[PDB]
Amino acid sequence: MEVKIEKPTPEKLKELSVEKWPIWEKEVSEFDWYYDTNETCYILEGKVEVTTEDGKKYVIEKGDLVTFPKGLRCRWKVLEPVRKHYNLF
Repeated sequence: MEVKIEKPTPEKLKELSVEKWPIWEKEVSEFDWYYDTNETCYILEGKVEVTTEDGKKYVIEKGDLVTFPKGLRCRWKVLEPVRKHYNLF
């Protein structure tokens, strides 16, 4: 697995300028996640607790980007209004 948890700082965000990337708005719902491409997303406002079938867990809240491998299948669940940017290949 290649899932990393990091919160880009104003310095790193400059090059990671998510402002140019689309935006997603979501309420504290619950969604099933199935990967299909080396994608990258950045949190801008929200709380999500990810639990993979393999037995892993990715907690990303406010300004946090994580990587995922093609095929990754895990359940997503927002705790508070979620706003994140995208970066898919």
